[PDB]
Amino acid sequence: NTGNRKYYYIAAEEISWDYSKFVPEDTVYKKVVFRKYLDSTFTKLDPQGEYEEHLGILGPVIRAEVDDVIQVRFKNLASRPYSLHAHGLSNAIQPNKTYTYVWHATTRSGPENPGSACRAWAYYSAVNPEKDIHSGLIGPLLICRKGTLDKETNMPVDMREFVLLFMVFDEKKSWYYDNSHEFHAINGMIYNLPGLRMYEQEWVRLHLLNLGGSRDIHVVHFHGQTLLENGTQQHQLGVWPLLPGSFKTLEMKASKPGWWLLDTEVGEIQRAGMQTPFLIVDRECKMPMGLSTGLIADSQIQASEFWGYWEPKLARLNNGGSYNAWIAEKLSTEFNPEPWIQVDMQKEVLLTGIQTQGAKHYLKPYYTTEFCVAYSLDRKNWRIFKGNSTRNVMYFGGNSDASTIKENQIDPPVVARYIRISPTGSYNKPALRLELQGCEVNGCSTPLGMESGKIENKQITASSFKKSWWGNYWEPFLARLNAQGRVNAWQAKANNNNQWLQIDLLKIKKITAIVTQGCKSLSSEMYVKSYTIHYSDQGTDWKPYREKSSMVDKIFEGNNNVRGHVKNFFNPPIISRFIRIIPKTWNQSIALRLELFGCDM
Amino acid sequence: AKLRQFYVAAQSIRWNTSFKKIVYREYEAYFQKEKPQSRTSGLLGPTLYAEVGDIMKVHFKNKAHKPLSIHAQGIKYSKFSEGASYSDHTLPMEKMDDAVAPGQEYTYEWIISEHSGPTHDDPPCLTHIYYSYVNLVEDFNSGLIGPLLICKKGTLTEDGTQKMFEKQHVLMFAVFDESKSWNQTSSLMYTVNGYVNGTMPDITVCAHLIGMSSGPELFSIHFNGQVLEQNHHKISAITLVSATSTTGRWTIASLIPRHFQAGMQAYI
Ligand SMILES: *[C@@H]1O[C@H](CO)[C@@H](O)[C@H](O)[C@H]1NC(C)=O
Ligand SMILES: *[C@@H]1O[C@H](CO)[C@@H](O)[C@H](O)[C@H]1NC(C)=O
Ligand SMILES: *[C@@H]1O[C@H](CO)[C@@H](O)[C@H](O)[C@H]1NC(C)=O
Ligand SMILES: *[C@H]1O[C@H](CO)[C@@H](O)[C@H](O)[C@H]1NC(C)=O
Ligand SMILES: *[C@H]1O[C@H](CO)[C@@H](O)[C@H](O)[C@H]1NC(C)=O
Ligand SMILES: [Ca+2]
Ligand SMILES: [Cu+2]
Repeated sequence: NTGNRKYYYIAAEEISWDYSKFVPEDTVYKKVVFRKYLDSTFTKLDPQGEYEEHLGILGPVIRAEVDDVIQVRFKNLASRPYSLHAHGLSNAIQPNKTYTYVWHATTRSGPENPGSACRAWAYYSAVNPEKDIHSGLIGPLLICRKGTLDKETNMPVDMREFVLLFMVFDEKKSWYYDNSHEFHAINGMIYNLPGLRMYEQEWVRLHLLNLGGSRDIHVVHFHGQTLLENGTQQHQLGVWPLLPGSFKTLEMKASKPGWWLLDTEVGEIQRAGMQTPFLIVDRECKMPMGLSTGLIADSQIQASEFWGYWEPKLARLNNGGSYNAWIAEKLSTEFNPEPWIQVDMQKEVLLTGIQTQGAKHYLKPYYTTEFCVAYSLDRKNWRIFKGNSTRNVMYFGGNSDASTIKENQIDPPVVARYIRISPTGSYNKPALRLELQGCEVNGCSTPLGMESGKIENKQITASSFKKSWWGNYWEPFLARLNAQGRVNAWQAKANNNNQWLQIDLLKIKKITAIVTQGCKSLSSEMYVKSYTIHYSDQGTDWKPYREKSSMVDKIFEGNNNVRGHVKNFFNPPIISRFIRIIPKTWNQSIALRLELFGCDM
Repeated sequence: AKLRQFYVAAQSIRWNTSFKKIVYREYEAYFQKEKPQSRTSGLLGPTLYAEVGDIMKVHFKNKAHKPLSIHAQGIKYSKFSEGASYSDHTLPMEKMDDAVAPGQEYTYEWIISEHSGPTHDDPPCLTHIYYSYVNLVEDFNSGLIGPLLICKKGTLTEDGTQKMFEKQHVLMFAVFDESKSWNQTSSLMYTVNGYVNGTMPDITVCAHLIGMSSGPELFSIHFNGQVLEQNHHKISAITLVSATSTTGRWTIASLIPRHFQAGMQAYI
């Protein structure tokens, strides 16, 4: 009894298109594409989110369940006649003129009883198919089985869909008007198509569609990955023969972080450009970026304004005090993002989450009840984040009270060096104590076990340790970053120079960094101010970590306070099973709490 | 969960007139000598195989006059075991697996895992292929290429051979074009393991296809014996494309206006 109407207002528009943009020499041609508008007036258009950034030349993804009814209001703002044909239903519209189509997504269009919740088809202008598709009028059309789409039509389950069109656009068949003007592309892009990001060991659904001539034939290859054919039959393919006029869907479970390539692997074509890198993020990428632990310096925080004494340098999760948060006198920020706090990672990183908190003068609560998040790589071009969002942008829900932490996810991971937060709703005044979450873009940068426990106690062993007869024992396996309670760290029985703390990674791992933290117990701030690393593969014999060129051991600067964190990266990673920290300098007493970073090999 | 070993290497070798070409060769122990295979398998390289769980280790020793690599297209490798070069932002320790210089020898380590192998509704052993990525149009054409086979639990032999099936071949309907290779030698050549219209040691019957071609291409291998059973149902013929492999006296031709009318035929 479903028959839900799915409204779409799509127009055909002339634009300039630059293949290669994210990579040739002048590859921009006039083109005509399917653009998504917000309503019948075709005045304001529906901004393209992060979820469909990879779409490139394709139009908005029309989508629908079975028995559903698709009604699209086609405007057509181009100079000549065009049309919107939906290949898979089962007349040339003149410029500046509208016309509503009405398609009934029958069972014949849906997927198969066994696998893949959704099936791929395609829509495009049909006045002159070939000359039109080659001009840029083509888009993905998905048909799912009842219950696959959510209130605001997106896949929740398998989730994470991708729509790649492997095809050659021959500008010699369009607004040519007047050499080989051919582009062996993916979604109309050559060599680099941005927007492809997924999580390690996560199931994504691929919709591969090739609407090109007979000489196309493209063997889509996902490096280091294995495609899966889900249906009344399951087959593990390693590459898939995508033939002309065909549409195919096949899931894939990404494996291992890093930058991998996507190509047609029909050599001659692949080198012409039918390829793009695609990013696989670490499975547990959501670690504190440093606002709440000290890793991010006051220098890196900056706002456009702040209500007297509630300075930006204060917006740190949990930081307590009379003045312990950033507050703006006004959140007048509407079609303006003026009230904002900016965090500069100083380098690009992966942002996958944001946590906010309010402040409390004394008894008067202060907090943000809603905000927006913008990012940039240069600091010049910003992008207001969107994803699920039913509005032009994502309007994250803020806090309810002034102390509880509000957790917010970023639909699809984004790359940024500058995160810009701006309150759009509040109780009294937009106060904010916040923390950003993520990891390194290149992966292999997550914790190894110190703080969780994956690394068990019977793995941490130090030269010496304390045990004062007042019931205070500081065993080595307590040097777990962020420890609390009784004895929360490692105490060096002696504060000399040749003391050591080592961890048994039980196997050879890839060590990319380390985080060190002091300890504030018995009212005495003691911590390791400097160290040196030694690594072993079998157990004995150590090789002092040295720089790209030297013979002296490496001196890593540690912390300068009791609670703060300090991160050190190993330019050339460490490949071993044993790691040793050799305190060289400190304050009052040698104590520790640490965590390592790296991945399996 | 055994471990597999291989010591295949790259080397130039004249080849049926003749041309100077490159091919992958098996080699053994620590690279003492190879045990060629005249019976068909013309330019076709070795034939790498393993089973789910088998942490295989492929040793490569280049001897050609151009840097090359081992690019398996069917395994979940890592950056230092992939075999390709592009901006993946990795460090040199991980870049020295992409290009192996003329005379150097490195070992690709592939941890063929469970969820990276055959399904249950598919053949007992999946067929894939490998080649050198260092240069796609050259390497292949210059004769480089080679079948890879990932099998299921107790389906492969302890001596590297099909189990309860035995005697499976490896036809490689692959058209070459010497114009695009080592030498600027204008010579098209629709083959079947390198061999043209003929001169290919067939094999009578007592009763694993590939289809390279560097450019856009589709091969329609038509067998003359109902021995082609895909899963649980037979098909008259099989179809392949430029880089997609698939898992008595008669002929095996490809009834296509430019394959059967040009010598592509492997007599059963
Ligand atoms: C295969 O399809 C079924 C049916 O929709 C689905 O539940 C399952 O998650 C799919 N398997 C994978 C890993 O894609
Ligand atoms: C290819 O031709 C000869 C082989 O006959 C070879 O010696 C030479 O190096 C090559 N020359 C070309 C065409 O570059
Ligand atoms: C013989 O084979 C060559 C290439 O292998 C081909 O050019 C020629 O046409 C073939 N002869 C015929 C027509 O059988
Ligand atoms: C809208 O486009 C049509 C088609 O060219 C044109 O006739 C009309 O003038 C345009 N609108 C205006 C008045 O700018
Ligand atoms: C994104 O926002 C929340 C988190 O799951 C949820 O309401 C929504 O369904 C998510 N989007 C998708 C694709 O499910
Ligand atoms: Ca590599
Ligand atoms: Cu590839």
